[PDB]
Amino acid sequence: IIAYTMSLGAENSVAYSNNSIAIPTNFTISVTTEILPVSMTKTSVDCTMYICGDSTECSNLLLQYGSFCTQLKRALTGIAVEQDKNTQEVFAQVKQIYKTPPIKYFGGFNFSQILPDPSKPSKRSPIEDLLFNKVTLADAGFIKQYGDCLGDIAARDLICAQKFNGLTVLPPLLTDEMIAQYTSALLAGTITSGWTFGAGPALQIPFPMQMAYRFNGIGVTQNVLYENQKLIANQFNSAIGKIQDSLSSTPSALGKLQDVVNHNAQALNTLVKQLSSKFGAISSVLNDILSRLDPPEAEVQIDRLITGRLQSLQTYVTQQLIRAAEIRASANLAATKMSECVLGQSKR
Amino acid sequence: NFNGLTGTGVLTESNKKFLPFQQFGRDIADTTDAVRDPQTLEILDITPCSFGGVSVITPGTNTSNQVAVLYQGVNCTEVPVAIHADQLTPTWRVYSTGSNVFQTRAGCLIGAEYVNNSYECDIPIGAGICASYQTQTASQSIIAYTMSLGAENSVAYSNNSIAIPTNFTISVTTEILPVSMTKTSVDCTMY
Amino acid sequence: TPSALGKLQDVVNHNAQALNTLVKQLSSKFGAISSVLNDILSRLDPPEAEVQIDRLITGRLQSLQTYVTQQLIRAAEIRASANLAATKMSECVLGQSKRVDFCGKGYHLMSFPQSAPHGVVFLHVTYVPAQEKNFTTAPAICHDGKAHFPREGVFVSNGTHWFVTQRNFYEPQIITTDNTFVSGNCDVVIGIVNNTVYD
Amino acid sequence: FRSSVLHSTHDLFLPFFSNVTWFHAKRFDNPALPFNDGVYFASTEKSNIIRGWIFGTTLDSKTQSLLIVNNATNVVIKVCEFQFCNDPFLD
Amino acid sequence: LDPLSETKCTLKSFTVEKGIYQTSNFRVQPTESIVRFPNITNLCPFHEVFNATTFASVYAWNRKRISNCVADYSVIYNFAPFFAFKCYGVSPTKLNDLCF
Repeated sequence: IIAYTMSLGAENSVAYSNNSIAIPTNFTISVTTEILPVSMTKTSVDCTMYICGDSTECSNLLLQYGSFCTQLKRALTGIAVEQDKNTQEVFAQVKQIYKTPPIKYFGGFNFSQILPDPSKPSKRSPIEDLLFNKVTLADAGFIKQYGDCLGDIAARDLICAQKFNGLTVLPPLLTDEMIAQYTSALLAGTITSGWTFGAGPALQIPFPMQMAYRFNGIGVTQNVLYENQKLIANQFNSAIGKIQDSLSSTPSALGKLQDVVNHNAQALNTLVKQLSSKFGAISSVLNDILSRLDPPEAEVQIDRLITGRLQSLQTYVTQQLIRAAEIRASANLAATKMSECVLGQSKR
Repeated sequence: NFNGLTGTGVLTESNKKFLPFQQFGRDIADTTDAVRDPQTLEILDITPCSFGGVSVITPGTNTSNQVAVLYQGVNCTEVPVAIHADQLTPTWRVYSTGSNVFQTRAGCLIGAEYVNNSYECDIPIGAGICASYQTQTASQSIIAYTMSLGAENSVAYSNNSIAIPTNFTISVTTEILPVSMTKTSVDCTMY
Repeated sequence: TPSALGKLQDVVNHNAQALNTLVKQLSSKFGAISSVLNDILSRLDPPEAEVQIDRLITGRLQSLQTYVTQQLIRAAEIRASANLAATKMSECVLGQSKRVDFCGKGYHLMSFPQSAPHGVVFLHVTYVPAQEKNFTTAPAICHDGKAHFPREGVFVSNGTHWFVTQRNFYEPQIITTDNTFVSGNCDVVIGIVNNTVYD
Repeated sequence: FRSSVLHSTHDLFLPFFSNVTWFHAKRFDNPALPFNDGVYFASTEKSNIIRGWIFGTTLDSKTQSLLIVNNATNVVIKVCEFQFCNDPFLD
Repeated sequence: LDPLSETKCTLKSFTVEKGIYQTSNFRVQPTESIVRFPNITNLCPFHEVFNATTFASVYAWNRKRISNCVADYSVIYNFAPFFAFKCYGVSPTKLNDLCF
């Protein structure tokens, strides 16, 4: 291990002159990838199951604190409906599900890597297959059989351990199939009508002329594209190939989407572990305290444990609200970027 | 109640290999989920009983009073209710039959009739399934269905065809965004 | 439709609900024998009533801190919404923005702001075409052995004659020398067709 | 009982890569080793040489002493005022 | 009575809008029987410590190991009135329902 000063970049000097200008003679079609989180994991917390754990003497003093459980439940439902609204505003921006025409000569451009391929289920492109296979969801919120938790607990099955204490993950509203259908409809719209379907009715237009107008938007004449159409198509195909190769080779491309669910799972795990804490009491199990000490004396320990668990739940809810605000900001940015880059040509 | 450890659990008789000096086993949360019987040398795990959240899909009160019951994370073909007057009573209401049960990936829903038609999502439930109070079943009740993503459209793409509008329509849209909120002050010694 | 200002209604509804629950938290018994401090002071001695007073103070401080945290989160959300609304005002009312789906759906022409309590209402006037028609197009025109490209429009054909018109409107015109430009021969274009050009 | 978990504990253990003393006794007249809050004994003999240990403060009749002896069929553990000699051994 | 009244009590209102609008409750299956399994041993020799003529010295206090017995502490209450019966880890009425 060696220490060094960070390099700000390669040293460059522009040959500035009052009568010299630089004009390129060729170009290169480059494609970049940008990943932004849209939604997070929707989780619900049970008050009496996490604080008491099916105890008869318990849950009688917890009701004396007020509506803390009701406030936490309302906050969790608000987070859930907020994530659902974010998903709806990000993926359901259009109302017409446009179908892609049969694969023909699209001016030399090959969209087979992005168009949905019916050879595999869920009707999504191989790029989306790789993107779904890279990120490993800890809990998708789907239904789990009761027999899956009984026995074979040697594996890292923390989902059962967290569900046994009232911590469960709710499934999202829009499934992956609907998201893939929305993506395919948006792709078909943007390849068959350009930016006309976003502002109104879908106006069919050939892809060569569409790309010629795209180049005219930035300041490139249509004849340059009409004389180098095959070159542009080959460069686009090579760029798509390089992008898919980098996505299949580099596993650190979806790092943000991985860290989101990693932080969610870590928060769930530490919230489960907080039950093993001894908030000034003689033990962490309420049944042991009830069986050892008398109720008049065990009430102090029960109150201490209830206060500690309520503080832990409030900290968890505060962290979940901060993460939900960050995810809402990210989803709004992603929806704006979608509407400005896919549904039209932005000069930003 | 083996050695003073009371609670609620179901014995499963797993294949855990306990040592002679070990009788109790705790999980990450220090909850004893496996114990050794004092009399018999067999191993018995302590697993919690049926647990899960229940949501009640409620339509407009001014419209009707018929509501549905949803059991999140529960399978319809395993335990729909499975109580007879001598079980838990947090919700003293039992819906046994009536061709209203339906299995979803989010849980078991009771009180809705699943139809093959697709409409707009009215009441969000989960797993792309939503409910609505339709009056085309004529009687009216709550039905469950898959949300409709939109009208199916196909663009007549061609290498030599283009669409150019001949007229236009001036449309005006409304957009409301919050700007400010209520400014409130709290007194410490008075509260 | 009364559900147009639902967001502005829910803001003050959540504020009132938070105020109501913060008031109701005073009736809570945070481990004490009563929720009234005067009753505890009149029933128990100060050395014993101090524990109940401390418990009530801790409970009320926790409730106040939760309320303040929720108010700060709501204030951050309202600040984000107000910044977005101010940017939208400055970009749609004070000028013409080319951002798609920002100043409403469609080609934004102009906007009109409206005053609202704890909010703002924008009237986005957009350009929405209708009753479109299909036409036959061509990338270029080859008349004098040279390719003629549209300067600012698009070549169309009604079936037998070729014309030039714009995108957002159908205004067919004769192909002349001032409406097109020559660039290269006719062998670089793929779907170029032969048509006469007026001089 | 724990399985497939990572448990943290703080107690008297043997540090890893710690310099331990290896005795080959052979030579008699070896003073008693100190008991620094726990001792780690290990041996690989197969002739039943080491079959007991002693514990105490001064190893005499003035203070108490722990006598642990392991026989071929039983074990005897007694706490008494044993007068340990300079070189205690079993005959 | 019915889910409608339950969600009304949850929302603390007589009118409920369209949709779930809240989480009703959580299902928790209760117990139906009891399973007790103590050990099977002989009566504990509590007379060796209580019904004794003379104890030992203070510096030579004798420690009596107790194991493999049914500790019935109810026989101690009928003795002479004790000066101070204070337990620092449990309640004096909970010894009979616990193991050691």
